[PDB]
Amino acid sequence: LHKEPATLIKAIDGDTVKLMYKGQPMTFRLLAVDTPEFNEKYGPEASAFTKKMVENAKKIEVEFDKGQRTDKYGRGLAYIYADGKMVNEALVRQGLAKVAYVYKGNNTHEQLLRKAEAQAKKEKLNIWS
Ligand SMILES: Cc1cn([C@H]2C[C@H](OP(=O)(O)O)[C@@H](COP(=O)(O)O)O2)c(=O)[nH]c1=O
Ligand SMILES: [Ca+2]
Repeated sequence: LHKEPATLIKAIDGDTVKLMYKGQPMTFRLLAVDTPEFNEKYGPEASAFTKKMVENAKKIEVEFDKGQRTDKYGRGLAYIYADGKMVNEALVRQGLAKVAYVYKGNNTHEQLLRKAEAQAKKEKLNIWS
């Protein structure tokens, strides 16, 4: 996989963010995770966590996996990095997302993410509390 440049346009919620990629506005959905909706428990905390990570970053990057790059809603599917730290992984590690929606061929970082979920669950963090 390859990291590509993007700039933040706007935080949306725990697992979606609007970025400019190749010069075009796009909503990205984070691969292989699921945050609670804003209206649900830990939804507000997940939203705030992602927002802080992407707004504070000097460099946002997008990393597509080997499979589909857009979902059926037109959202980009990627792993998102803030100053070199993967947002997807950071959310899982903090118990603010679950590993989820792991489709064959967009699953490169599955086992990294599952390792983070295990440590979050061992710590009883947030969703796992
Ligand atoms: C993360 C991800 C979601 N999706 C689709 C599956 C779900 O379809 P449904 O809308 O039919 O449930 C939806 C879950 O995203 P959200 O958790 O943002 O709602 O997006 C993909 O198709 N590929 C993906 O990689
Ligand atoms: Ca969600």
